[PDB]
Amino acid sequence: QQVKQNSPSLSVQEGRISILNCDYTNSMFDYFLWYKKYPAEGPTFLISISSIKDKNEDGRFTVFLNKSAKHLSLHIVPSQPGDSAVYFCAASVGDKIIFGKGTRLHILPNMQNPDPAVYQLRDSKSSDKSVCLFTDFDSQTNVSQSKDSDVYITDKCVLDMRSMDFKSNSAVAWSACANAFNNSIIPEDTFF
Amino acid sequence: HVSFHVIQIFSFVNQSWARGQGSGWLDELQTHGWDSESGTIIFLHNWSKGNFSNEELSDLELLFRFYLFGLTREIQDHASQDYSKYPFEVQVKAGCELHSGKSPEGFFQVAFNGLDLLSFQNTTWVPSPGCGSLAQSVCHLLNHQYEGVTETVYNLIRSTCPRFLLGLLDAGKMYVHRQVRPEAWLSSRPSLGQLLLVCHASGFYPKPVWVTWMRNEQEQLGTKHGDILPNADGTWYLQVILEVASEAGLSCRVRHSSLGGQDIILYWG
Amino acid sequence: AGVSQSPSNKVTEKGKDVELRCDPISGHTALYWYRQSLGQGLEFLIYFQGNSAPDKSGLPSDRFSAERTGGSVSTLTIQRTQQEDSAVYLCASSSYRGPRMNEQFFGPGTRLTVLEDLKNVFPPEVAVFEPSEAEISHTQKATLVCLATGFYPDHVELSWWVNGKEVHSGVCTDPQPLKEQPALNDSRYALSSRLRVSATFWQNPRNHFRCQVQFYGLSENDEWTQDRAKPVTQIVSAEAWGRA
Amino acid sequence: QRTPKIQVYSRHPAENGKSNFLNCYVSGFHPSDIEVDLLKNGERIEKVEHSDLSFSKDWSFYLLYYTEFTPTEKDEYACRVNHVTLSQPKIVKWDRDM
Ligand SMILES: CCCCCCCCCCCCCCCC(=O)OC[C@H](O)CO
Ligand SMILES: *[C@@H]1O[C@H](CO)[C@@H](O)[C@H](O)[C@H]1NC(C)=O
Ligand SMILES: CCCCCCCCCC
Ligand SMILES: CCCCCCCCCC
Ligand SMILES: [K+]
Ligand SMILES: [K+]
Ligand SMILES: [K+]
Repeated sequence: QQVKQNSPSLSVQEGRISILNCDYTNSMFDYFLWYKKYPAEGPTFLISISSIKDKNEDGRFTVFLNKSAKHLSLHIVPSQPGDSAVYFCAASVGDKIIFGKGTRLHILPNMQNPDPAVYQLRDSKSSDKSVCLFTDFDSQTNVSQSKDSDVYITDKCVLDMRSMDFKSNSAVAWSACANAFNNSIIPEDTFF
Repeated sequence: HVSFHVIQIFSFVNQSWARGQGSGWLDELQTHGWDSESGTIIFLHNWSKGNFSNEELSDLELLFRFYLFGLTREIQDHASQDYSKYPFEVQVKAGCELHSGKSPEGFFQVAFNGLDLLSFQNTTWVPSPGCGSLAQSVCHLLNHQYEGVTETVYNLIRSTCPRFLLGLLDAGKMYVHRQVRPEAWLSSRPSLGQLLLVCHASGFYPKPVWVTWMRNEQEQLGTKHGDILPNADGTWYLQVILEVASEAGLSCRVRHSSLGGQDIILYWG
Repeated sequence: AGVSQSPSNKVTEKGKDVELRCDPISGHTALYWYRQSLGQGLEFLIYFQGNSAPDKSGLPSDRFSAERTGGSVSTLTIQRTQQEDSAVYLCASSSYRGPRMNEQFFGPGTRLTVLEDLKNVFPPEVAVFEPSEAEISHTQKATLVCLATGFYPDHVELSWWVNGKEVHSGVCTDPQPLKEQPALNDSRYALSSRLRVSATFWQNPRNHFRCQVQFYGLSENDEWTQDRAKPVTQIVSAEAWGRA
Repeated sequence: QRTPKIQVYSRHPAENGKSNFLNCYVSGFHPSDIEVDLLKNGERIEKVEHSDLSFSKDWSFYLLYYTEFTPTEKDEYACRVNHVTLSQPKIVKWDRDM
């Protein structure tokens, strides 16, 4: 691998610096590029730098190039919800373009004071079908998987990167509601 | 005053036929060739890889092939407008010049039909003064349409080239600074227009040499002094003629760096 | 029109031959082919410098072959498709003109899925769970829940629609589906999403909430022969109207 | 459009019946299209090697044609050049000096 992007994933708070790093091995690379990729979409060009330069700034985005270290680095400032995507660094010599294996940047959004709770919801058409909802829990809260194969529990969801209101953490359990999320660490402040 | 440069000779004959020739040069010494068929470098010496690895040189070839692709394609594309331009030659001499304590210079020179057309100066393509209406035309394309290739040219001649050169001048220091003694001999021809005495000196290296006709301790103004000409060895040849009345106190003095102070003196009989 | 790729998604049975098309940008001399395998990055396959292919090294086997006779439109053929070939095949084009060296333009990709058999392909069962009355009393917010269940393969696109228009505020969907029988190889999937709205919005009976699930399955031109409706690419939706 | 200069010379002193090398040095011509032949006795020598085509500061071309040869009495060698700037092929004879 001539272009190496160690750190397959990153988590950064909305409003803070996102630093994506890359290392190249080929002394013959003369141009370095960065691409942003959304799920179900093809990568899109983001920012580039020639090996003549050592820094390139364009909006919230900055590339840094250390030719001694053979290191390339991308800085998103401030980072915002729509920055969550996979980032690829590329390096080229002539028409040869080597891509890194990518970094999934997850921008965790800013939200209101928590009010943890578990709620039972009933289906519109079929009234019999029940669903549990664990919602409004702190950023540092872990949802542990289901023990029984007849019970299904989802991990903490991903807020729509275009969401602008009602931003809240949630998990869903389906097959009684109270003892459903027991395998996970539920705080004492939880509402029932 | 140490330099590296590549030369490219493009012959555009017709709308469907164009040929290229290429070489690497360490001053007037060929260090590299170019196999046009595979699009690879020909290493003329054990030291002509410099201090570059096979993966680094592989990428230079890939870079060169890419430039030949785009260059030939664009020329033929623009010449596909007027065919009275055909046949025509394009010559490129690109490289770097190294200086003691100074930052290394980089050069890229283009000539259309044996006449200067372009030059790459600083970060901008410069057209040749006066000679060329095409010079201004092609400089406009390069400066406005090919900014990207321009910055890979800039990098090549100003960064890759010195790095390469320094490692090559280190790798071949013994061959480049070798000293080869000249082989000298006398011959006579009748003067067509009196007799012509010829003094030959051959197989000497480096190029600077002095061949003089003497009459005892006195230097004798030659009739015709030759040009220093190449031998396939990498060595040189030089001849000095002296026209004399037939049939005696005449010697030829060959002076060369290799001979360490002492000159080769050849007597006629 | 930018870089395009045909088909958008293909679901095939092992052994069939598959052709992938790429329409680069007119003028672009370079055409590249890559693939993205789930739990891997961009894997180079082949590229074209004109109508000739200099690097035919990323090609995983003899069955894989590519062509750009044009050299404009390029095709990638996969003979006798196998489970390991399942990936998002991406295409890109570039020009040597311009201020950027090797700025590539990517197509939207072709998701290729090669199964042991198509008998296991299923569309989702989409249900919408109305908000808890314990939630409206406590937070003055109303969370609707959507559940797509028993779909195979794992790819679906979930969206929420309020009164005919797509919504993003208060939306959050799971990043990846859930394996219903995780120990089983042929495990059907599930995916959940929520819509948080105000109590005052939900409590209007004239407000219409729809959860839309685009499933990618079989094509019309497929040899389906079963006592069950063909599991084709289809939208499966569930609806809810506001309480009072 | 420049005319080729032709210079014929031997690598080592020519001793009758001793292998040597005959050089023909073609310089200062333009365009690059050239036809250079080393002749034994008016007849074209086949195993002729040459240097890679190159050019001077003025952009005119230069090239070296060389052959391994064994000279003898009554064996008269030359170099024959045809270029666009030449009405008829130019023949420069090698002066073996007696
Ligand atoms: C720019 C200098 C950078 C220095 C580092 C490179 C070291 C190796 C150079 C030797 C290869 C010379 C061949 C290049 C000429 C060339 O390929 O163009 C005509 C073709 O024959 C057209 O078909
Ligand atoms: C182009 O030139 C080459 C060499 O003279 C020749 O073989 C070819 O047939 C020429 N074609 C045309 C169209 O003149
Ligand atoms: C790699 C691309 C080569 C640059 C093209 C120069 C165009 C000159 C034709 C008039
Ligand atoms: C008419 C052809 C002149 C083209 C000159 C080549 C420019 C070199 C830039 C890479
Ligand atoms: K002379
Ligand atoms: K020789
Ligand atoms: K480009």
